[PDB]
Amino acid sequence: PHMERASLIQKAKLAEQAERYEDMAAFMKGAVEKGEELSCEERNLLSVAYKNVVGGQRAAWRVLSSIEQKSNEEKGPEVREYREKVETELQGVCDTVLGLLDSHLIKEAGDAESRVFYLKMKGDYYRYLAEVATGDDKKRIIDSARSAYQEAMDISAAAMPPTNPIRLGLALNFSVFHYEIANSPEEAISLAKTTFDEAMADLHTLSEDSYKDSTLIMQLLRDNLTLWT
Amino acid sequence: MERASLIQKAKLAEQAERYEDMAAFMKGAVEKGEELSCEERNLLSVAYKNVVGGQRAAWRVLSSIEQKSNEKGPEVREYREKVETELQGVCDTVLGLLDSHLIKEAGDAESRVFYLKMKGDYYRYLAEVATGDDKKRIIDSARSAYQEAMDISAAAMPPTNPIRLGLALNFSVFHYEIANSPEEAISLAKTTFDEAMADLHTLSEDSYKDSTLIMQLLRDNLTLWT
Amino acid sequence: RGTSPARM
Amino acid sequence: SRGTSPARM
Ligand SMILES: [Cl-]
Ligand SMILES: [Cl-]
Ligand SMILES: [Cl-]
Repeated sequence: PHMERASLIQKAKLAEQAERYEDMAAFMKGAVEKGEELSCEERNLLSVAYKNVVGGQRAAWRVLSSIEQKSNEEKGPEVREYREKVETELQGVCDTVLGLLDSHLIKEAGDAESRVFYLKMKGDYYRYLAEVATGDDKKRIIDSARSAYQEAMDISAAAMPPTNPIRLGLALNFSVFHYEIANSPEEAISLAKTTFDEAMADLHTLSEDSYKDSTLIMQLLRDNLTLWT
Repeated sequence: MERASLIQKAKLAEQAERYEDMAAFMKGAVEKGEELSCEERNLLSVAYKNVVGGQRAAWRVLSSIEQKSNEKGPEVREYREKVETELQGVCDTVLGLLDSHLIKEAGDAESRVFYLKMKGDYYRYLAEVATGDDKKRIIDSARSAYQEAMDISAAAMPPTNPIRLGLALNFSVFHYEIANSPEEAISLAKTTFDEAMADLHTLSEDSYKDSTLIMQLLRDNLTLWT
Repeated sequence: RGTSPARM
Repeated sequence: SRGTSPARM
């Protein structure tokens, strides 16, 4: 009557190959709603699906806001109306992801790496909502993003090595949150520097494959530090 | 006070690369009943060509995965059939717009040729996924539309007109890939390339951005086919 | 494909 | 402009 979990996962993999990320997100939402935990592979299919969907909406929103700002600094209400439509759709996708995280995926116990992964996702989608938010609502959204990232930070520090790619990615995104969203550039630079140095000190212990994965994210930290300093 | 808003939002949707939205705005603008300008015809074609292009690309990926199968499972076929059905729905929507409005209400030869070329193109996209007796009917419809556009373009437009060139390019691709008429495809593309080439460099600041890209594609297809 | 651009 | 982590880690 319904579709098997394995078939939803297989079609999400096909949808990724066919670059049909809206379909991929729908298959992964269906697989999450089966109630079973996600594997490391399956967690990435969920994140890839929604990151691509919301990424396209974020990009469209920036284009429309850039046109709108230039139109003020061409005297029609259509630019504001259409930017508001894209904004509302983006918010709906973020609310869907955050709903999945809270109603199923995030648990009070279980695999630390998966919990960190999901709490980082929670911080990320509240950060995407903050990118388009204004006023007192923006203040609430920023607090929710910092809470999720901070909880993930606390768990990752006690449960994962400093070279873990998910720990590295979390710290990279939380430093971007500090720099771009919370207006805390000093904390952003401090965090990125600290994360890179702690990981560099431990790289000598890694296998060839682990070193490739960790150094891939360390290059993103290196890149932002260059940009910010 | 809605048509102007629809065309302005279709232009914004193109800039924001939101082609599903762009197609919906242009479908709404067409449904106003008024004829489309040259600029507006391109917004309509850009919107649907990008929507259907993504579906065509996805369909080719899933069909190519089926060419691996057991060097698997029914899911690839099921998902390819879903993509195939959506692609067919978009083509049927475009062809419906062309027949219920645009071809009948086209006021000049260049616009009429543009829309009949679109009709041949979307029947050709349906032929790419069709099989059996249905495919034979779809191929006949595509050839009818392209042939009518050819007849009008030959009598009303110069051999260097970008829309006439793009029509001939696409009809030659129809002959090679869809109708299994490679000889007719080469004859048409070579005739097109030569007649336009002889006049392209002899014109005075006419439409060259359109011509240059199309004649590259003719040169490239002729290279592969011969 | 080697077919015409959408805009022309 | 800066970068944030890839979707797949
Ligand atoms: Cl099941
Ligand atoms: Cl993976
Ligand atoms: Cl144009």
